[PDB]
Amino acid sequence: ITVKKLGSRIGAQIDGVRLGGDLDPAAVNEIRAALLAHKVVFFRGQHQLDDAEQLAFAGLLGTPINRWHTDVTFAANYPAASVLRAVSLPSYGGSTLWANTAAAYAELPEPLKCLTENLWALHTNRDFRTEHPVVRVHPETGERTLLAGDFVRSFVGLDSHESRVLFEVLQRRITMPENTIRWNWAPGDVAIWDNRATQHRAIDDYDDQHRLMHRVTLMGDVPVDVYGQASR
Amino acid sequence: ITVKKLGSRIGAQIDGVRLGGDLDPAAVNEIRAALLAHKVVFFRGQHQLDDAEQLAFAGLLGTPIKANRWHTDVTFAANYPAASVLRAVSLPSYGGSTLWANTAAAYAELPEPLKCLTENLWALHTNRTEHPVVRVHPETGERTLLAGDFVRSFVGLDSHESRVLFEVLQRRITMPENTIRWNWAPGDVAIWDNRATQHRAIDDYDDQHRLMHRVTLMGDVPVDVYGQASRV
Amino acid sequence: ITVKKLGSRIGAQIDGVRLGGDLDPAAVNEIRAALLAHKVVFFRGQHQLDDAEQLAFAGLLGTPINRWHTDVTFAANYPAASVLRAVSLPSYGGSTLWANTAAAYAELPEPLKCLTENLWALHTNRPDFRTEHPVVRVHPETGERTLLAGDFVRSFVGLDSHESRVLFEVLQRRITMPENTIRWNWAPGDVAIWDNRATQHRAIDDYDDQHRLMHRVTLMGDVPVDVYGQASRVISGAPMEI
Amino acid sequence: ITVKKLGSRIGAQIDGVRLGGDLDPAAVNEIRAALLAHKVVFFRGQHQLDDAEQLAFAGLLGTPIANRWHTDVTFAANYPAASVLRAVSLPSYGGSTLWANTAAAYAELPEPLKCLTENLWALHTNRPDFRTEHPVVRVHPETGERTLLAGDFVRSFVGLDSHESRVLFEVLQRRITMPENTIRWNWAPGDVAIWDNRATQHRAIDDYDDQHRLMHRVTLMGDVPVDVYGQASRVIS
Ligand SMILES: O=C(O)CNC(=O)C(=O)O
Ligand SMILES: O=C(O)CNC(=O)C(=O)O
Ligand SMILES: O=C(O)CNC(=O)C(=O)O
Ligand SMILES: O=C(O)CNC(=O)C(=O)O
Ligand code: NI
Ligand code: NI
Ligand code: NI
Ligand code: NI
Repeated sequence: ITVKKLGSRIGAQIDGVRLGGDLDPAAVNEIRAALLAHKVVFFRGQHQLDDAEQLAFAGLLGTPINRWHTDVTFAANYPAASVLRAVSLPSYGGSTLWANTAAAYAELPEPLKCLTENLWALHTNRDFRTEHPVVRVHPETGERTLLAGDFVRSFVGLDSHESRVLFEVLQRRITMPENTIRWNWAPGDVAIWDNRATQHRAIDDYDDQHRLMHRVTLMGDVPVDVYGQASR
Repeated sequence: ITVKKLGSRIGAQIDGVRLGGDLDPAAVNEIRAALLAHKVVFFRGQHQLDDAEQLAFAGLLGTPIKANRWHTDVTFAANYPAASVLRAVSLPSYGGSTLWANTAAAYAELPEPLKCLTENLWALHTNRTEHPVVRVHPETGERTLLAGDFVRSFVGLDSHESRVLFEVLQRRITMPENTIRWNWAPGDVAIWDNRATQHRAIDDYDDQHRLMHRVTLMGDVPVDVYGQASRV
Repeated sequence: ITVKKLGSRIGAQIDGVRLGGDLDPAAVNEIRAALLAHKVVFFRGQHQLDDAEQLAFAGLLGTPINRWHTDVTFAANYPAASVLRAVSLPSYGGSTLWANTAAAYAELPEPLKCLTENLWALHTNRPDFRTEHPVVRVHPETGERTLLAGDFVRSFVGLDSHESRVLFEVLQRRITMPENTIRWNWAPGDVAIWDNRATQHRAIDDYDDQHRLMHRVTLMGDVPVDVYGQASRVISGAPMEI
Repeated sequence: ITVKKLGSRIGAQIDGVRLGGDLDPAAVNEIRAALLAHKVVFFRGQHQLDDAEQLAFAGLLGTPIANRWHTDVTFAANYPAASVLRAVSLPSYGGSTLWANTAAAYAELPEPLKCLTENLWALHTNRPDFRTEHPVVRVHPETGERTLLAGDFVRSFVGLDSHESRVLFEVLQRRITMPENTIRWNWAPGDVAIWDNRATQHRAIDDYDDQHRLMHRVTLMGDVPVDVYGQASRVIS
């Protein structure tokens, strides 16, 4: 099971793997290890995956159930990761972006660290309304990762202007091209992204063409800040 | 001799042509027509090209005259170049992709208030030349935005206003739906209409050396909607 | 009769005028003249002026009905002017700010004029008033073009949240710039009258939790029109009456 | 000596004292106690002040050495502590001056913004090429209060890029210069303002057209700022 690097801070393709229920435990752990490090991983030539087969593979990794976002952060226990498969693609366009929120935190100056560490945001669908920290400690890897995205409505104890301004400041660093991967989809492609340490965005640049994408989301946990305080 | 669409607002790939001086006038008309329409065009497997053959080809288009920040080339100069012919000589093992943006579509998709603004707005480009923010393209006749990283300020506006407005325009230009991100492979050639485009390198390949052979053409002096030339 | 200027772009004090309901017609014109030119005018030592007398005086100018704002712009026919009298003031602080929106427009770069002339804003209270106003309205009397924004603004039509707030703050910065504002320190028995169709105003909460009371009388206004001559659109709620 | 308050966060007027070099220690201690507390203090009815008499009174406070919000000469490391400004020739109208309380500004920062500012450093320049790196928060030598340090001289913040510098700068300046945290003095003849430059910003207002305006100032010697952790400012040039 080889793992080719795609970008400096994010992205890695994986070859010599046939996804499915019949997978070797050691093979699954290497995928899990590659996922945590590279934040998003890709598998090409997976034309054997139907809905039932993709569900089986997701069962090994975890537990099954446009604008820059982390999936369903308005919820308290937002999902850990997702497995997305291309089934029907447009003849042009329809790529997807991913950002590394772990490297986003790491490359902050110390003042912006002090800021984000003690800053809390209100995530909502704009009626679920969760209060998340802007920096969560990743339970598995132990990395500190920024938590924001389009669901963010405001920051706690902070006015509209300051919330809006700081939000875009943080988003500017997260989405900065050097910290992102843009995947050109093809038939039989499968993406897996760690939702605890990523942000993603669909690109609506295929006009009025159809584009079906069968996703399988895994079960998530409640974030905690550097001090160890849960969301509310 | 076909040309296929890559994105809704930008990007095309021209397959079925060997780039060189031998190409007939009809072939150049296909390339030019695609280039003006699609703003950036790409060729695949141009292994025959070197420096001499590429320079000979570039001469058919016009007269041959870090970059990790959204820019139009040499806009600090008055008669900045029309288009460029960039070729992959040697690439990194991973990353080293390039972004493109359609500044013609950007203008066309402006609300009328912002059209009012940009048509009448002027920017100071430097590393000192006053360009208009909207210029009329001398072939297609399309109004296209002219900004980028070389802009220090806007004429009539102060530091705050200049920046705040500058961000607003660049947010629309560099919007992902208005961009193509090329993954360079050996023997790839990209040609972009520097008049009607904006581009950006991505330093997502650590300390790996990336050599790119560019041939930039002769360009004309901008004029705004009123036909006013760029002062110096 | 005397009209002392306070600032370059806004503000004027008017002495030798006892405000009342039996004021001379020519004296009302002198006041109205200054109010149009100086946008806000001030009167001192008006101890006799009670509530009953204030309403009578207000009836001469027109028809009787904290963050930078123009009063009740969530409504379509928002007031033309107001008459604020000081009845109870704190021991310190509690001043009020005014901004000249006619001069604000006048001193826009041509690009920002181009923008604002064609720009429209949604004003709302959150009762459920929602009104689309032109950002630049033509003043009926003076014929001057004046910026119409303020706290009641919610979004600009056609633009997204980021652009709206960005451009909103750019305009508000020019409107509320110190060189374009007056700051009145209230003394007992003072009166302020402002042209609401060519001003924004702001209370300053810099007197802690203290008592501050001032009775107001608001004059009925008209529905704004842009430079093209297009009336403001009403989404929800009715116009103001009486 | 009576000392009336002007605003809740800033400003105070002091009556019952004629400014001069022959003031009793007790009197000057009250004037300073007022200055420290209220940031800026005003002395009306001082039509008798000569330049020499102004310099005399200034010598009791310390050692004798523009239409944008600034702290005087923050491009220098040991920038002035306070100044005593006097009106000599005023316009027919306008010409007021603004003052902000940068001590109260810091205090009212949410916990996140304290984190930011406490660890943030700025480059102050004169655009002579005095270039200094100050902390965005300094501990005041006398009061012990933490005050925001910025103004027009700030070229950028250390660690942050151009966009982030400007954005965050403007966020701070908005909080500092918020009307609730400001005092706007209407200059009358024979008025004297005294502001604590270590705990304030100020701004001239060009709202007197092109009229003649003359102001005579006596600035006092100040110390080098030190952040919460206790690190002095660095002279780059
Ligand atoms: O790739 C895409 O189209 C984006 N997918 C998602 O946002 C998602 O699965 O939540
Ligand atoms: O392709 C790249 O890396 C960017 N090229 C340029 O900015 C250029 O040729 O001017
Ligand atoms: O003067 C003040 O304190 C503010 N008054 C108003 O906003 C008003 O009357 O609408
Ligand atoms: O009083 C003014 O207009 C401004 N004064 C100063 O900026 C100063 O004394 O440093
Ligand atoms: Ni998603
Ligand atoms: Ni370039
Ligand atoms: Ni009001
Ligand atoms: Ni000064």
